[PDB]
Amino acid sequence: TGVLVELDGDEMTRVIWKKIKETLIFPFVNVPIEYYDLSMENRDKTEDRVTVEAAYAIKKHGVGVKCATITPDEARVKEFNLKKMWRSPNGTIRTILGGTVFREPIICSNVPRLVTTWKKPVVIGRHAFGDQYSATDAVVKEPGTFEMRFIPANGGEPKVYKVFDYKSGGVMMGMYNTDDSIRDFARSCFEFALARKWPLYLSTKNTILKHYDGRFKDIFAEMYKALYETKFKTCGIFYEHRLIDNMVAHCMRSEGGYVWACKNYDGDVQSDSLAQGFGSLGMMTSILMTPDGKTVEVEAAHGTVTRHYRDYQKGKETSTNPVASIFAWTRALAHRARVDNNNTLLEFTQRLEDVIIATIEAGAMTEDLAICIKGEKNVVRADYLNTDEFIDAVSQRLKVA
Amino acid sequence: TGVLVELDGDEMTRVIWKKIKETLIFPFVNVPIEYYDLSMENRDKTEDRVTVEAAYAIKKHGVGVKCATITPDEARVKEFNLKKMWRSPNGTIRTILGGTVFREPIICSNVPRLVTTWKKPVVIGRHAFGDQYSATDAVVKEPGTFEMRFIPANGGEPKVYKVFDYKSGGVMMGMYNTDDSIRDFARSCFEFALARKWPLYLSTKNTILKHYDGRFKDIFAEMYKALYETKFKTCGIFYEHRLIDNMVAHCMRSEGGYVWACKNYDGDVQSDSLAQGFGSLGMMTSILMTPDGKTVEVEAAHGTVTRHYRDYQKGKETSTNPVASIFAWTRALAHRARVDNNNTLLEFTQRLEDVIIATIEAGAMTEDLAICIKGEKNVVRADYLNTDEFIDAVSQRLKVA
Ligand SMILES: NC(=O)c1ccc[n+]([C@@H]2O[C@H](COP(=O)([O-])OP(=O)(O)OC[C@H]3O[C@@H](n4cnc5c(N)ncnc54)[C@H](OP(=O)(O)O)[C@@H]3O)[C@@H](O)[C@H]2O)c1
Ligand SMILES: NC(=O)c1ccc[n+]([C@@H]2O[C@H](COP(=O)([O-])OP(=O)(O)OC[C@H]3O[C@@H](n4cnc5c(N)ncnc54)[C@H](OP(=O)(O)O)[C@@H]3O)[C@@H](O)[C@H]2O)c1
Ligand SMILES: [Ca+2]
Ligand SMILES: [Ca+2]
Repeated sequence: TGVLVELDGDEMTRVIWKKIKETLIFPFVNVPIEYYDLSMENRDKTEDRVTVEAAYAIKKHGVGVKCATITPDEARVKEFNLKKMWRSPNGTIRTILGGTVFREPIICSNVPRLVTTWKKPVVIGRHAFGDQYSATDAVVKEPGTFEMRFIPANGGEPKVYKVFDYKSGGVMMGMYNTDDSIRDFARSCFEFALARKWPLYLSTKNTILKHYDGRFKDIFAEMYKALYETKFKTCGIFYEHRLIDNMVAHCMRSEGGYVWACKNYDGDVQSDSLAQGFGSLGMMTSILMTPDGKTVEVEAAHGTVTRHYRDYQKGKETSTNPVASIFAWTRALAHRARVDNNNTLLEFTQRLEDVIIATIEAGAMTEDLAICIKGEKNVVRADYLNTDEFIDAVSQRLKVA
Repeated sequence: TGVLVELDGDEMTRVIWKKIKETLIFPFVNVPIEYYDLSMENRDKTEDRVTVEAAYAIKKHGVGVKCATITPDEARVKEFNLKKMWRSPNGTIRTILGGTVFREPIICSNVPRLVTTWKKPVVIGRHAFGDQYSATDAVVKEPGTFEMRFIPANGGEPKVYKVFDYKSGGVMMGMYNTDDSIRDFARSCFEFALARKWPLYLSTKNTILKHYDGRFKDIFAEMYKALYETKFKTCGIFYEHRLIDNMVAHCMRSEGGYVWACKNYDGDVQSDSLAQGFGSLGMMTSILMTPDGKTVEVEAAHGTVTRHYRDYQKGKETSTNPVASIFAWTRALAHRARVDNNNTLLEFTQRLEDVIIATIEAGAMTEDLAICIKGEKNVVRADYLNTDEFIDAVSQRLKVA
C-alpha cells in the first residue's frame, strides 16, 4: 500500500542482491517497489542523476533499501572510463536526506567476537553531514599565505585569521558544520538511546578543537538538560560527553549495550573497527534515520566486497555473507509495514531475521563466520556454505516457518 | 658523560616517578641529569616557560625522559586557578623537537590481550605536527560567509574558496600541514620499519580529502620508490598505503608485527585503542624520534592516571602500573648509553626490562594485569601487588641480577 524505494548497486553485493530479492523477498511479499539502478555504469551514463533522483524518491515515499555501490577514485576512473570522478552516492543520498546513520552488529550465540569482553551490541550513531565530507582542500605549490575570513552578511568588519606562511609546499583545508545539523544529530541520538533504554556517549576532541568540537559538546549538553535528562534518569540511563581518546579505550574494555554518538569522520572509521571486532562486516547493519523518524534508508554496513567479486568473475565459488544485505531488506520492509499498519508484513520481517539467526546458531553459515569460530587455518570447505547455499538453506526454514 | 634531561610531571605519575628514580635508577646509575619540573603548578607559575626551556634542553643534550603532565581545560583552570588555559606541554615539546612518536605495547606471555588474534606488538608512528593540533577554529554566531584565501608571496592573483553561508550558527576550522614535515614523517617511518624488518602501512582518507590526504599518500610513495623499495624487498618487507577505514579493520584481524604510520589525529586516537586492546595503558611505551635518530624523548603512552590519584589523595592503596614509566627511563638511558659508548649502562637498561618481564610472567603484577588474566569480578587483593610492592619486588630481583 505504501511504496519501497530500491537502489541497486555494484560488484559482489549486486549479485547477492538479486538472489536475496528472488529467493527471500518476492516469493513472500507483494510491495510496490520504485527501482533505481545505482550501478557504476548507470551513474556514469546518467551523469550521476539517478543518484539524486533515488534520494528524492526515498524522501517522497519514506523508506529506501540500498545495495553497496562503488565510490570512484583514480583507479575506478580508469577501470570504467568515467566521465568524471563522481561523488560517493552515499554522501549524496545522506546529504539529500539528512539524518544520522546508526550502525549495529548482529550477534549469534555461537560466533565469537574478536574482543573477549564484548557481550552486547554497540550502536554507533554517525553524524552524516559536514566536517571532512564537505571540506575544501588544496595543495600548496608556491610560497604564500593561507588565511581564513568570516564575512558577516550585514556588512561590518570581516574577521581574518592567519593560519600559515608556506615556504616549501604543503596542504590546506577548511571545513564547517552547522548548529541546525548538530542539533538534529543530538536529537536523533537522544531519541535512539531513550527508545532502547541504553545510555548515550558523545565523543569529541574539544580538548584541542575548543570551539569546533566544543559546539558539539555544548549542544548535546543543552539538549540533555532541557529535554532528556529527566526521562533518562527515570529509565535508569544517562548521557555523557567523552574525550575521543578515552572513548575508544572504553569501547575495547566495555561489554557493550550503549549508544555512541560520533562525528562524521569518527563514525565512519570507528564503525569498521567495531564491525570487525564483533566478528565480520557481513553481520553489521546500517540505517539512516531523518530527524523525526519518518524517513529511513537501510543498507549493509559494508561495501561491494570487490575482492570476492574478483573471484566470482573468474568462476570461483564465493562464500560472501549476505546477512547484512538481507537485514537491510527486513528492516526497510518493517518500517514500510509499521507506517502501513501491515502487521503480517512486519511479522514476516521478524520471522526471516529469526530464521537467519537460527540457521547460523545451528551450524549453517558462510565462510567468514566459520573463520570466527575455527580460525582461518583450521576451516575446511565442509565447515561452511557458499552464499547461494546459505540463502537457499534460509528459504527452506523460512518456508516451514 | 652525556646528560639526560628529566621532565617531572603531575598527579599519580609524579608520585610513581619519584619511587622509580629512587628505587630502580639512582642506586645503580650515575648519569648527570638536567631537571625541569613540569608540574601544573610550576608551569602556571613560570607562565609555561619551563616547558619550552625543557624542550630546548632535550634538543641540546639529545635525550629526555618525561613524566605525564596535566593538559589544562576549563575544569583544570578552575581547579588550579590557572592564569591561562596553557597549551598541552606534549604539543609544545613535540612542536619544538619535531619528529614522529612511536607507540608500542609491552607483551607478557601470561597476560592476554583483549583481542584474541593479537600475537606480536604493533607500532603506531604518529605524525606529531599539524592538522587539528595547530588548526584555527571558531564558532559562528551571526549570518555570514566563511571563505579561505591563498595569497602568493610574489603578488599575483590570490585564490579564493567559498566554503559556507551560515544563516543560523555553526562552526568553522582551517588547518594545514607541510611537505617538509610530511617528508620527515615518511623518513622516520620507513627507517623504523626497515630497522625492525617489519612491513609498513600508511593510513589516510584520500578518498575524501583528495588533495590534503593525497599529499601524504604521494610523498610516502615517492620516497618508497626513490629510497626504500629495493632495501625493503631485499629484507622481505613492503610498504602499502591503506584507507583508514580498511586499516582499523585490518588491525582487529591481524596478528601484529607491522608499523602503522598515522596522521596526527589518527595516531592519537588509534594508539589508545591499540594500547587498551593489548591489555593495559600501563604497558604501552612512547618514544619521539627526530628525523635522523639523534634526538629522542621517551615517556609512557598514558596520562597522569588522575582517577587513581584521587584514591591516593584520600589515603587509599593504589596499584597503578609503573611499567611504562620505568620503560621510559630504560629506553632513555639506553639512548644515552649508545651515544656515550657506555655498554655497562646499556646492559643495565636491558637487564631491568628483562627482570620486569620475568617478574610479571612469574605472577607478581599490578592490579590492571591481574584483571586482564582473571576478569575484574574475580580478582581479589592477593592476586596483585600495590605499586610500591611491585617496584620493591622488581628491585629485589634486579639486585641479584
Ligand atoms: N555503503 C556503500 O555503498 C559502501 C561502503 C563501503 C565501501 N563501498 C565501496 O565498496 C568497494 C569495496 O570497498 P572495501 O573493499 O574497502 O570494503 P568492503 O566491500 O566492505 O570489503 C572489505 C573486506 O571486508 C570483508 N567483508 C566485507 N563485507 C563482507 C561480507 N558481506 N562477507 C564477508 N566478508 C566481508 C572482506 O574481507 P576479505 O576480502 O578478507 O574476505 C572484504 O574484502 C569500494 O568500491 C568502496 O568504494 C561502498
Ligand atoms: N603524555 C602525557 O603527558 C599525557 C597523556 C594523556 C593524558 N594526559 C593527562 O593525564 C590526565 C588524565 O588523563 P586520562 O584520564 O584521559 O588518561 P590516563 O591518565 O591515561 O588514564 C585513563 C585510564 O586508563 C587507565 N590507565 C592509564 N594508565 C594506567 C596505568 N599506568 N596503570 C593502570 N591503569 C592505567 C586507568 O583506568 P581505570 O581508572 O579504569 O583504572 C585510567 O583512569 C589528564 O590531565 C590528561 O590531560 C597526559
Ligand atoms: Ca567507510
Ligand atoms: Ca591522547
